Amino acid sequence: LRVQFKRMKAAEWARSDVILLESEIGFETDTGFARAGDGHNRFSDLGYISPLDYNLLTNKPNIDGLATKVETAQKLQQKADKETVYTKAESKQELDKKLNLKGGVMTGQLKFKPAATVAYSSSTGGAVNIDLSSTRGAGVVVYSDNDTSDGPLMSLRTGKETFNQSALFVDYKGTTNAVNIAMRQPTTPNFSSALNITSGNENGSAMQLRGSEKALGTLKITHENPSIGADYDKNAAALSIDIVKKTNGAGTAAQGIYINSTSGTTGKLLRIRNLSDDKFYVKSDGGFYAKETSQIDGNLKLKDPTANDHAATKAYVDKAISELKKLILKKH
Amino acid sequence: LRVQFKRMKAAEWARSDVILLESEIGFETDTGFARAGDGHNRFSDLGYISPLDYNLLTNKPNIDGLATKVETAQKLQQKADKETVYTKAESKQELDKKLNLKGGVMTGQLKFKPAATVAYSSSTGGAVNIDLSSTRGAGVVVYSDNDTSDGPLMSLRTGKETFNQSALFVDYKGTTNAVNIAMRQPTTPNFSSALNITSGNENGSAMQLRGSEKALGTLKITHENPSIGADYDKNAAALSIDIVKKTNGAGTAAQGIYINSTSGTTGKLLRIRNLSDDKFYVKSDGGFYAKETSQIDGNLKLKDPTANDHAATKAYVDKAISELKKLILKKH
Amino acid sequence: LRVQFKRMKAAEWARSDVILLESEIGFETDTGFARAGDGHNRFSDLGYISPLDYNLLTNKPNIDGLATKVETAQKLQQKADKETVYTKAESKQELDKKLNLKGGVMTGQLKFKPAATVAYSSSTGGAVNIDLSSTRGAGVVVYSDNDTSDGPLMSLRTGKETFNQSALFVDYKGTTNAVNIAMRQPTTPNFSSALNITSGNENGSAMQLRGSEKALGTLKITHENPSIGADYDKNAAALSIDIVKKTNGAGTAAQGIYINSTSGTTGKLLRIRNLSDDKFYVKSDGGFYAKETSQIDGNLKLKDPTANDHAATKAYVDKAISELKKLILKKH
Ligand SMILES: O=C1O[C@H]([C@@H](O)CO)C(O)=C1O
Ligand SMILES: O=C1O[C@H]([C@@H](O)CO)C(O)=C1O
Ligand SMILES: O=C1O[C@H]([C@@H](O)CO)C(O)=C1O
Ligand SMILES: O=C1O[C@H]([C@@H](O)CO)C(O)=C1O
Ligand SMILES: O=C1O[C@H]([C@@H](O)CO)C(O)=C1O
Ligand SMILES: O=C1O[C@H]([C@@H](O)CO)C(O)=C1O
Ligand SMILES: O=C1O[C@H]([C@@H](O)CO)C(O)=C1O
Ligand SMILES: O=C1O[C@H]([C@@H](O)CO)C(O)=C1O
Ligand SMILES: O=C1O[C@H]([C@@H](O)CO)C(O)=C1O
Repeated sequence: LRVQFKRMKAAEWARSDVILLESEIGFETDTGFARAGDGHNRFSDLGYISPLDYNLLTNKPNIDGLATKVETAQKLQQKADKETVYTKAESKQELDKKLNLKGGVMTGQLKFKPAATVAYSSSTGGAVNIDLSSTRGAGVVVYSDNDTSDGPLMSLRTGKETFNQSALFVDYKGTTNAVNIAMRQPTTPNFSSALNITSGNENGSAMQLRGSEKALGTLKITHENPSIGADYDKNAAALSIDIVKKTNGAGTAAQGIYINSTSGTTGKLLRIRNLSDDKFYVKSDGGFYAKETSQIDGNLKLKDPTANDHAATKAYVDKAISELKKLILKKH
Repeated sequence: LRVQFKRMKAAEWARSDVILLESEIGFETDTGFARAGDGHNRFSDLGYISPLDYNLLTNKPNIDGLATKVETAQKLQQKADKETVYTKAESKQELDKKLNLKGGVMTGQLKFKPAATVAYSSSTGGAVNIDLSSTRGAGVVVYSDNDTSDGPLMSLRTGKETFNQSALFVDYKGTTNAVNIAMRQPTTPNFSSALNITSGNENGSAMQLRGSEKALGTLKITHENPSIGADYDKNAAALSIDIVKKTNGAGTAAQGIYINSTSGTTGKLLRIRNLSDDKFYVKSDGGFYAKETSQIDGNLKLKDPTANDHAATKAYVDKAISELKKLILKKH
Repeated sequence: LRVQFKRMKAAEWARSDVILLESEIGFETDTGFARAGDGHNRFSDLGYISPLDYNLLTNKPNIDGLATKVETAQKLQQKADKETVYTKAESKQELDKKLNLKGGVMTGQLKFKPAATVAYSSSTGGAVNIDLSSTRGAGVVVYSDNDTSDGPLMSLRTGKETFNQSALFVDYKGTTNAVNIAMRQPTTPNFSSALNITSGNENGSAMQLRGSEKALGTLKITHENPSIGADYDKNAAALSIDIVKKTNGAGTAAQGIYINSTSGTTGKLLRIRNLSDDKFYVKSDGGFYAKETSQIDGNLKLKDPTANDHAATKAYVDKAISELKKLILKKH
């Protein structure tokens, strides 16, 4: 028996008063689908003759192992965005412009403008502190081999007249010179000095100098003749003094050299030697001595003779004479 | 023919001894599903009258293009986590606190504590090396316009008596002064000096000074009168010396000024002029000269006369007399 | 009626000339599937007796909420890769090696090699600028408590003879000494000085010094005896001069001390005192005075007497005599 089932197009079914008997098959001609009547329900309400429940499907895809927008969105949210952040490269890029503690080269300038915790007294302060007590090198090497410059190598300046610290303080202990300035015979000489001092302060010596030499001078000066011409330097001196007036001045009465022992001293106050042998000096009591014949354009006020090698005085002479003339005058 | 098929609830089927003939339809009344008998298999083992194989489904979703947890987990694992890493901002945030080689402003302090490779002799060492041979600016500018300070602008100090380098070494070549200290007439003057030196070392001159001037003094001093009062500075001197004792001392015998030519010299050893004209001097042989009448509170030991303008000596006089008295005595 | 349907294996169906009548069921015996004839289409072209359209499935999975490779790939592309970027740690790791503006410790060296915008005149230049006008601390503290060192604490050097700036310039205003060097009595003394100057320049005083003291010397020297032995320092001097020759020299003619008032001065040019009381001096007109008896190994050229306390001259004496002898000669 070739059995054929009630049938019409889906849309036609979709509007049939036709109640399929229970378990009677009806057929959707334009789709080929079928449905079994429940004895009591319009065709468009019967379900299919076979399941359509995803659960019952063979060859299910693993949907479970697939990532979900949300899951993937949170997992992304923990991770940093390309620009919010610097490539290892831009990091170096910037880093290499910064000086390191271990050392570097400043092509630019290093201004310092200190806040001053305590300003740290005595050698654990100063904007630059340099402790070399465990190192064999220099503290601050500053040099130039330029031909001309517009400024000096180191300059110190204080602008307020109340300022009360030194510009340079040198507290030195060691076996060589505390401070050494050496100028080298130029090919080109100059008219300036190695150390030049200028003080406007009428209330304080431009340079003050104290020492406690056993066998040496507090200030020692040596003039080397710059040439081999013994007669070359006829005009150099070991020490030159000029007492002078204020530009636009009446004059000056300031003294030349002024020596003194406030404390008192047995030494020669002025001792002058040549070829390491005394030639003139002033004894501490103010007597003077000279190896060689002298001259006074002028007169010598002095005490009458007593010794034979004492100079005569008009008085002594006259009196010697006055005596002879008179004593002679057995011519009574 | 309205055909209806064997039928009972699924659960009822699920336990029927009823073997459906091959290709005979049976019907699950509570689900509407059907199944075809294979002539030999309990109903609950027949499959459906139509496929449920995901593969055969129309409107398949692209499951293939969906990301998978694993895939998405590895791809995430290559990407960096928000905090493990610094925002471009925190990067600057930190970076801007670091001094750069091109220059910056140190609001804080810069201690140096050197390790010392070699400690680098002669001008490619020192913790601070400053080469300005190609620049027209200063080396180290240090100034203050504060009114008071607790420390100096630069200080150098060495604490060990064996220390064997200078505190400041100045090797200078150029056309101006190697070192220049200038003090400016204060509104407020002080009692200190421009350059003050103090040495405790009894074995070395506090300041030693050598030069080879052709036509100039090794040490040159000029005293300017600070006022226009010619009689103002009655008490200044070009150079003042005080020879003095140790606080708590017997005395001192240390000399005042001590001059010498160890090598020997034809020059005036002491030459004193006024208005650029000789007034007193000591000849290199130790003869002295004076333009103006002099005085000795005291006596003058000297050699008998020879010239007419030589001073007389008690002896010479007496003998001249002794002669006349005697020669007169044609009074036989 | 047990109805059974046309049937053969799928593969057998798959090649049947058998046209199923419309809505007549045929059965795939090896699969259990069925199909309804459309009256006109070979069996292998009929579809199933029930849908296989993913859309119509109950228990649909949310495919919509699943992430897609592309979506997930772009969202990943915005996020940075682990190594392209530095962990907050490596960031510090590097950062901590860089000196900060607020302060740090340079274990290494800081060379400076300046480019020079303008080289900045007068106190807003120098590779190191240090302004302490608002701080109470030091400018540049450099010290060492090492025993020996190979270099100094600060050194300045200029290599070109045309160089035209100072090495150290000190423009000072304040109430204490501009520059202070102090050496402390060593346990170990040395033979060097506190300040040593050496100039090769025959065209410029090694040290030049100017000041305008009202009541003080431009250069003040004090020699303290280092011991309490009054007779200890028999050989120290306040100032020692040596005029000397060029190593390999004929001699020198350079003078010892050279004093002058170019401007002219009423002061004593040379005044020597002991226990703060004049003992010898040279009057500005070049007359000299001495408190104590003197001596000249030699002769004294001088002007005839006028006063009684003037020294006699051979001439004066002789003439006094020549007169008496002659005047006596009432012996006619
Ligand atoms: O007497 C001198 O002292 C210095 C130097 O030797 C001292 O460290 C020098 O060059 C002289 O001629
Ligand atoms: O005076 C100079 O210094 C160097 C060299 O002589 C250093 O001793 C040089 O070339 C000069 O002209
Ligand atoms: O002998 C010298 O003459 C000049 C100067 O005194 C001219 O007044 C000078 O510097 C000398 O050493
Ligand atoms: O003679 C002097 O030398 C200095 C300065 O001119 C030198 O560079 C100065 O101020 C003087 O009065
Ligand atoms: O002595 C001073 O320095 C400046 C100015 O005079 C600089 O020449 C100033 O105001 C002072 O009181
Ligand atoms: O003429 C002076 O008197 C004092 C001092 O010598 C007092 O002993 C001094 O410094 C002068 O220059
Ligand atoms: O007269 C002196 O000057 C210095 C110091 O007191 C000046 O700031 C010092 O130590 C002396 O003995
Ligand atoms: O000369 C020295 O300096 C210190 C201490 O005396 C400082 O006043 C020390 O231990 C020395 O040997
Ligand atoms: O009295 C002294 O003798 C030596 C020296 O003049 C030897 O020529 C010296 O330095 C002194 O102060």
